[PDB]
Amino acid sequence: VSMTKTSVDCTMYICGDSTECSNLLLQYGSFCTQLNRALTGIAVEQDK
Amino acid sequence: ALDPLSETKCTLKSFTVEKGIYQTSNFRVQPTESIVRFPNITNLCPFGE
Repeated sequence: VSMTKTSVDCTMYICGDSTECSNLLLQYGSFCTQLNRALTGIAVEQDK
Repeated sequence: ALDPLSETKCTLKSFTVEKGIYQTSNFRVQPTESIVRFPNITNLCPFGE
């Protein structure tokens, strides 16, 4: 019924503790923001 | 960065905040100071001698 709720941060996972790397991640736009909303919706549906 | 309420508008890209829980960011504690630990300075080659 319930599946393990996992929210992965694409800011830390892609670039560990790096600001300049994060600047390169911002070049890809919402890919980070979109992948977070997908795992967030999973965590909400598992609660539903 | 003014208020946590305003962080919701910037994450959702909307000036209207609907009722509910929203994750607007992920906090991370930055390092306070740099730690340097190196091996003993002995076992040199005696250039001074």
